[PDB]
This record gives sequence, C-alpha cells and structure tokens, in this order.
Amino acid sequence: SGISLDNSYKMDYPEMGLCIIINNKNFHKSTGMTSRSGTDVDAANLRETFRNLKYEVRNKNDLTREEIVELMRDVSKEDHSKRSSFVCVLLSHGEEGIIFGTNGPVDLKKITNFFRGDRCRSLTGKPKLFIIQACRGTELDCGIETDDMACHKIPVEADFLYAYSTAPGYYSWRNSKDGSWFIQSLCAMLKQYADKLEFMHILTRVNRKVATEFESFSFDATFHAKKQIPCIVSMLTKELYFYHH
Amino acid sequence: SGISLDNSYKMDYPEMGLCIIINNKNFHKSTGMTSRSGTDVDAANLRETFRNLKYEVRNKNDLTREEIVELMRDVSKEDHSKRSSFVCVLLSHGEEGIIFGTNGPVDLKKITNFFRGDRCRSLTGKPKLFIIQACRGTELDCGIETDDMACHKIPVEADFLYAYSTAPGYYSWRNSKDGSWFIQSLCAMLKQYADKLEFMHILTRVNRKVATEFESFSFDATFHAKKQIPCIVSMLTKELYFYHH
Amino acid sequence: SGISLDNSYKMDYPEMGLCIIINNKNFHKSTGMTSRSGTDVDAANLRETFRNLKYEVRNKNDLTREEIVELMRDVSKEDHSKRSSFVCVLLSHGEEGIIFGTNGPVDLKKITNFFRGDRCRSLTGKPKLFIIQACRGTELDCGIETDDMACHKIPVEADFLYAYSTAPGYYSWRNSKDGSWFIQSLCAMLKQYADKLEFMHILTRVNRKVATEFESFSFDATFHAKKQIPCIVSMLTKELYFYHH
Amino acid sequence: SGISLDNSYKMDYPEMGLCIIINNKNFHKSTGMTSRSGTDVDAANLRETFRNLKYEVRNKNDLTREEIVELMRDVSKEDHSKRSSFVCVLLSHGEEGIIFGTNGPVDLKKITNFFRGDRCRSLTGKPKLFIIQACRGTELDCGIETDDMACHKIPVEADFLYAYSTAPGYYSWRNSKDGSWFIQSLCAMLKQYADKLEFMHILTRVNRKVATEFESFSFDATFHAKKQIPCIVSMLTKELYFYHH
Amino acid sequence: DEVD
Amino acid sequence: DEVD
Amino acid sequence: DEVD
Amino acid sequence: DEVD
Repeated sequence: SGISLDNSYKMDYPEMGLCIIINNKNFHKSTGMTSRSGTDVDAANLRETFRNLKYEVRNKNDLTREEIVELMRDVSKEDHSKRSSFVCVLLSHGEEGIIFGTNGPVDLKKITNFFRGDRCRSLTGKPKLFIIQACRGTELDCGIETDDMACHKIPVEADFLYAYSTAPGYYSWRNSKDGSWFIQSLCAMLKQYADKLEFMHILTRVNRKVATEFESFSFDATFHAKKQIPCIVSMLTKELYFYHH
Repeated sequence: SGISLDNSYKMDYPEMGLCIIINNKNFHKSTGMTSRSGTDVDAANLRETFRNLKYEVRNKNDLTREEIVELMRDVSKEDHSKRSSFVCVLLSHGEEGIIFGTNGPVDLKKITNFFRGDRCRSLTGKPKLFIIQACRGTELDCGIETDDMACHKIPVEADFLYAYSTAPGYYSWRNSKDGSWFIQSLCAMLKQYADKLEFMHILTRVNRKVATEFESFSFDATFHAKKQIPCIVSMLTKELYFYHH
Repeated sequence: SGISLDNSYKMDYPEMGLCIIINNKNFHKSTGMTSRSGTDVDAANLRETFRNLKYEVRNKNDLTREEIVELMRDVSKEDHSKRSSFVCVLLSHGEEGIIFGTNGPVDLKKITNFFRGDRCRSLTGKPKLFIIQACRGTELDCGIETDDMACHKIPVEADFLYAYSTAPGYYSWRNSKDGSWFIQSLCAMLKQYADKLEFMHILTRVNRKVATEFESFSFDATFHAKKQIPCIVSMLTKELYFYHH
Repeated sequence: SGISLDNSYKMDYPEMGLCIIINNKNFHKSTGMTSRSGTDVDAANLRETFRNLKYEVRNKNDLTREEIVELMRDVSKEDHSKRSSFVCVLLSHGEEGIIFGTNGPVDLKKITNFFRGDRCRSLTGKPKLFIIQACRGTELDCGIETDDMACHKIPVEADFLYAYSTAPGYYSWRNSKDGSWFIQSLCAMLKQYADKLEFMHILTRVNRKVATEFESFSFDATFHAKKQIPCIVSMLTKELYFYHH
Repeated sequence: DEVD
Repeated sequence: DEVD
Repeated sequence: DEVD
Repeated sequence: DEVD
C-alpha cells in the first residue's frame, strides 16, 4: 500500500470499550461526608454521552472502598482484546490523589495500577481514560477580572489520560440542580465535537467553558465568587479521535 | 468583518515572550547532590530551539534557591504587555512538587504562583509554559514488551501548561553525553513540528518518542532496562500554535 | 513577532465583500427560452446563506445581456479596498462558456474579465468567486450503479474560483419546487461547514451531495434517471476560510 | 465499532495504483510541431515523485495518436480491483481540450472516457487523476505588479480530477533546462506535502508557486515577461490523501 | 426536474 | 453550588 | 523558456 | 544514563 502514518490510536476495533461510571452520592453516616446532590444528573449525562460514542456503559452507585477495588480488579481481568479503549469516570468526594468510597478513601493509584501496561495486557497500547469529578484539596480560586534500540517495550504508565475536574490542591464545584461544572461542560463538548476534534482539543474547550462560564454563588463569603479550572494530565502517546475511517 | 472564532491564543504580539532557562549542574557539596552531567547539552539545545521560535532566551546557570525565587519574582514584575506568552524551563534535581536550587529545594508552586492571573497582570489570558526536567520521586518504570453570568473573571490558575519530563512519583532519566531523554525529544519535536502542529500534539509526539526510543542501560540491576513517560499537565483554555496569520 | 505563514487568504478586512446574485427566471418570448421555475427558491437560499457569511448581498432579477455587462462593469469599478473578497452567482440558462441574459447570451469570459488582476486593482490578490448554475451543453449523465526572480507580478487570471453546477458539456438540473440540485446542496454545505472547513473541502462535500442524493425523474425516457456532478475550477493561490482570527 | 466518517477516499488498498506518464518530445516532421526540450526532466521528476508515493509507474515516450488511444484502452481494461486510484500524466503539445500524439491530435475526452464510472468498473468510486502539461490555446498572461432516493448510482463523470498546467485558452510554459513550470512545481509540492496535506491543498500550493516564482524571459517582446496560473478542475467527491491509517 |  |  |  |  501507500505511505502509512501512526500518529493516532486505532479506534476501529469491534468495540469502543467499556465506560465504567462510579456514582457515589450517599456516604455512610460514620464518615461524616455530605450527600452529593446533583451527581445523578452527572451520571445520567455521562451515560447518554458515552452511549452515543458507542461505549458499553456500566453505571454503579454508592460503592464502598472495597467494592470499588473489587470492581476495578474484575474489570481489569476481563478480555479487552476486541475493545479500542477503556474509560472510567469517578464521581465522589476526594482529596489530592484520593477518591472516596461510601465508607472510606481509595488511593487513585491503586485503581489505575490495575490497568498498567504490564497488568492488563489486553489494554496495552490502548488509551485508558480516567475522568475524575472530585475535590483535590480545599483551596479556592478567587479568579481575576478580565544510538541504541532493541527489545521494544513501552512504559507501564504510558497511554493513560487523567481528566481532572479541578487543579491540584483545589476544591471542585458541583451544582445541586445542574450537576458538576466539569461534567456538565465535558458532556456538552463531547456531544458537539466528538465527531470533529481530537480529544485533547475537546478537553481544552472544556477547560475554557468551565473557566469562563461558571462562578460560585454562596451566602458564605468564604465560598462566594469562586472560579475553577480543570486539569488535563496526559501520558498518551498518540492522538485520540472517537470516530474512524 | 466576517465570522470570528476564538479557539487559539493570540500569538502575534510584537514579541513571542521570554524563555527563561535555569540550568543547575553543580550543587553545593553540603547538599550531597551529584553533578548533572549532560545538562549543558540540554541548555544549549533549548536555547537554539526557542531562539528559532523567536523567544527572548535568558540562560541562567547554577542558581541557589534564593536566586531562583528572586529571578522569578523579578521576571513576573516585568511588563509583558507586548509579549504573547511566557516560557520557563527548569533543569535540576527534584522530587514531587520540588525543584532544587544549588543549595536547597524550592517548591514549584512558589515559582508558578508569581505568574498567577492575579499576580502578573501583563500575562493574564496568555499561555504560561513551564518545562520541567527533574525527578518527581524515586520510582522506576520497568516497562512491558509490545443560567447565570456577569463580572467576567478567569481562574488565577488558568492558562498554565506544565510539561513534566516524567510521571508523578518517578525518576527522570538523563544521559551524560546526549542530554536528558525528555529535553532531547522535546527539542527534536519542536524543530520538526512547531510550524505545523498545535502544542499539545507536539507534546504527544514527545511522549511517544520518549516512551518508545529510550531504555536505560546500567551495570546496576536496579536501574537497568527502565522506561519513561513524560506527563503533560494542561490548564490551558485555548489551542497554542507557535506560528501565526 | 513569531514565525509567520501565508497559506490562507486574509479574510479579516472590514467587510467580507459583495455577493451579486443574478437571477434570470423569465426570458423574452423571442428568444424561445423557457421560464426557470424554482430559481427564486435558489436566489432566496443564496441571499440568506451569504447574509450569514456577512456578505453585502445584492439580488438582481431578469437582466438583459446589456444589463448584465453594465452591472459587472460598474461593480468592478467600485472601490473594493476594504473588502476581503468578491462573489458573483449566476442563475440562468446557458451553454459551454455562456450565460443567458433575458434577451440573449453573454460570454462568461466577458463577465470575469472585468475582475482580472490588472482591471480591478482593489481586488488584486483577493479571491473572486463565480458560482454558476446553468447548463454547459446538452449531454446527460446516465450514471452507474454502485534561478531567477525580480519584479513581483501575479497572473491576471490568478485568484479566481469557478464553482460550476455541472461538468463541461452537460445539462444542469433544477427542480421546480426545491430549486436547483447544485444551489440546494451548496447552501446546505455552507450553512453546516463554513465555520469549520476550507472552501475547496466544502465544495467537495457539495460534489458528493449532488452526485449521491439526486437523480432525475421524467416521463420522457431521454431525460429520466439522470445524474449530475458539479465541477470545481480553481485558480486560487491560497486556502479560503470564511471565518477568521 | 465507534462513529464512522466517509469524507476521504479509501487509499489503503494493496496497491496505490498505476501512474502512466506519456512523454512526447519528438514529433513527426510532417506535423510541423517543435521538439519539447526539457520534457525528459519532467518525466524523470514525475517518475521519482510518484515512485515515492508508491505508484506503479509506467513511462512511455513519443507515442502516436493511435498508440495513445490503444494504451489508454488497454489500461482501462486491466483489473484495478486491488488498486486505490489511477494517475495519468500527459506531457505534450496541445490546444483547448486536445493533446498531441507524435503524428496528430487526440481529444482529451476520448482518453478520459475510457475511465468513466460505467466503462472501467474496477475504478468506479476511486479517484482518477489526469495531470496535463500542454498548451490550452495561444493566450499569454501579462500579469500585474503586486424527498426521494433509491437505486444508488453515481455520475459516470464523478471522481475525476484534472490538474491542468495552465488556464483555459492559454499557452503553458516549459523551460528547456529545468522542465515545465507546472511539473517542476507539482513535484516539489508533492515531495514536501504528500505526507501532510490533502491533494487539493497541495495543488493550491502548486498554483501559488507557479503564479509567484515564474516569469518568462524572451528576446521576443510578444513572449517576454509573461505569467502562468495552473487550473485545478475537480469532480472528486471525497478528500484525497496519499498516506493512510 | 427540469434542465437549464 | 457546593464543593465535593 | 518555451511554450507547448 | 543517570537519574535526576
């Protein structure tokens, strides 16, 4: 055949892949964590959005830390050979590097480690996307008015994309009626640009939407008039388009 | 005029901006830190690469923690009104969230805070790029064989791009003869694609180059046959092209 | 400033330019030419489409050959300095290289010559687009089932784009109720892609739409089940986008 | 699988296709046509250029009108099922709609008709490219200083692209030492952009190169200081990229 | 359908 | 508006 | 320079 | 090869 290029992930496998959505709204009383009103709006929005992208969506609600780990372990042990990618969306309370099960914390690294290049062979070389809607700390953004070769191996941390809802160390905002700022924006941008733009460019539009169109309203001066900027963390090695051929 | 779009940063200001390169090779004996052989190759490569992109390059060698902070403070206090962007490259030892001065550590947040949207007004809304070649821990990658509106403000953390040489928690590799894997790759990709591709796409090519073309060779089994994947952290709100009109 | 590229026409002048639409529906009885039912649908569709692209639209109906020449002459004598481009749409009967006034033929070359690089200085170097919905003969497509330099000058024929509704020597189809196949398709594609694709790519989509979605229905076997393919003739020297910055 | 798009021709067949180059330099004395010095440079340049694009190149020299027709007929009767496209380059004397065999004229329509959608089934739906370096008349450019559906069929004239070296009615320029202006430019642009740009965009760059970088030098005032603009005639229905996957 |  |  |  |  003619000249060939390998700058984009192969997304024409028989299946796009799984989209696991963990929606934690109600937490055990003993933890002292508040209910996350509006998260069901996010979960439904994500289900519809990824369904249209042809992902096999699996929604899970109110999972304990043990159930989250068991779920991730089991999913990573499935045969993903006929799948192009993997998507996991986490909706819960959190802090830097941590997501909360209904009864306690789970290290994000523990979850993502199950999908390492060396631990999930059927996903090696394929994009593994983790969308995280959770706090990463307690900071508030006040805003501002405007040679050698051989034995071909790849890093076990390669091909991961972490789309965080907020910057490191910051709270993440969620509206009890409309859903989280980030998920609202992410779904809107995927619906409009998934058949046109490369994923990083779609996420950049999400960054702009969240950064410009949202500002908190609170009777508490400490939490009033605050802003938010999502954080795209890419260890991907190729361009990612949800469409093909 | 006709229909207008605002998906890309305005890069046609009179000047592209400053490119500050902090090259720390020799460290104070009392710190116990080893000399970073090969870093001069990186510094020279970066100087040439950014010079060709029309950046006003300023190279600084062997700066103490005090000198690094003073330099950043002073640069952030300059008038960047006629500049399109800002670039800072840090070449030194480090750990998660830290870069080393010749006599001690400096929190990366302390450095980047000087350029926040509310602290450097002449850079508000403009891309602020931080390229970091330093360790982020001691882990080694073994690899694997293959509504509302008003008062328009933006987050103070918006418009920052952090191009880390390695994944969170991992060591970063540097060759004493050829320079660091990441900087070698970054310069090569900028030279080849800066007049063609959007920055995130160039960085994705850098990720692939580092991930596929490099593997460590060591007489020490602990450090032998290791891999590396860079980490792109974007809080940018628009597409970034180094060329214009 | 930074690296600069000149691959696209400057479309950010104060005005996009004029869009002259000559709609000839009724012809002088002595000519023997039939009325072009459905052409008003085309003219209205074009007016709306170009209005949305920010063109200063001027619709002219039932012009004689003398009036067409006078109009073109006058328009070419206007000051187009503040305009990015020029568009002329001709809807009438025709044959190869000819368009019909209500009382007789006009050579297409006579019309386009007024806009030559040397005859209309305020349009030199700017795209001059001629959209032609008219027959180019009587053929029917049956289809098939599926060194040196100095003194910088440019050719006087450069920067013209002729978007013909049909292939050389062929009839062009028009529906009395929906309008012409080509104009229907052109307007639909401009509405959907003018803010996304380069003009040649939009015209290629028009080619596909006309080629695949239309087939004639006639009680006359000679004119039944016929197909049509538009013909893009480009002498443009740069890419053309209707949007900017 | 995921969302699928069909905006580009399938160019990943086992073979790119044939590239037939007809190079007529010497003409029968009785015709009175001059030798086309420099055409061998063009033929060699084209052979190398298309060889690099992975086309099966066939060079034919000094063919009579009978031999040209026989060659085209035979080629159109081959099985092109495993081929992505077809390319034919004609280098000879000519006039509007005509190319010269060594002993007389051949209508371009006669040549292209062999490849119609209904006459060459193995090429139906595939791009058929005709590159023509020949005069199209005797004009000289002086330049200027700067609903329904069913039974899916496609037009028999669809999927053809005619890349003419000059505008309708004009002479085409050829340098006895460097080769023709158009072929020189076409090969240069294909070498530089075939692995990056869509074909129409490459041809637009060719238009600009010929329009800006060339001007005739002649001791004869009639032929001195003349310019040229190529003419892209597209009946293609999809975007054409020479590279794939 | 009619021709022009 | 609430924080997570 | 020559014409074709 | 050395680590930073």
